[PDB]
Amino acid sequence: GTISISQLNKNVWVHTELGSFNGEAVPSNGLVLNTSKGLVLVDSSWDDKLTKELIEMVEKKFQKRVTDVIITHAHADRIGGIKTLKERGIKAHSTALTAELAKKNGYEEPLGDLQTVTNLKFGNMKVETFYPGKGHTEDNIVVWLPQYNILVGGDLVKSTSAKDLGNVADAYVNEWSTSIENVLKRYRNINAVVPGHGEVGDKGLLLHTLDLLK
Ligand SMILES: [Zn+2]
Ligand SMILES: [Zn+2]
Repeated sequence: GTISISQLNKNVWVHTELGSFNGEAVPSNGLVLNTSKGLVLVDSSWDDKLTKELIEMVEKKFQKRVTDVIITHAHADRIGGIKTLKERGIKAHSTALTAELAKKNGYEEPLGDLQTVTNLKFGNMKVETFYPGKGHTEDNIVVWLPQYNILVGGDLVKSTSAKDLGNVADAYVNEWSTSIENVLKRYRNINAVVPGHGEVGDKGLLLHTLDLLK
């Protein structure tokens, strides 16, 4: 199952793609929001091929168009499919910083429309985007669904099983703890936390990430 979707509730699913790296499958997660006005994804996938497959899958499943994607940072698991999005008229939301870094990391440019705290609404689906500070990357954001207390952590947030922070060349490891604390402060009662990779959990993922960073 290279692309899978898993349900959190009626209109919120996790999408998960196995990228192929050195003969290893590597999952990446994002979210699929089924809204009265189309499907909204949080994050694309590793590359255009997978992004196209993801879009195909979700569109067929829900019989709805993907209209918007929120890009959580300017790396491949997240923004790999930006060309696919642009060539489909799928709006690719991001902070200005993510757009700037995208333009630098060799990618087409997302919208740069998100601020530190931004509210979006897609049909009846409310979405908050939050830049908690630097961590995994300078630009990493998280996404929250206030109606459902579901948090999409991206690569800022590690799964329970993770013992390793990943590539930290471009990480702000010291600042990452504070950014996670900012997320823990902001989001008090959380029903689900989606890590960038790995199993969905709850607030314990945030605490576990903090623990890794200690
Ligand atoms: Zn990354
Ligand atoms: Zn990642």
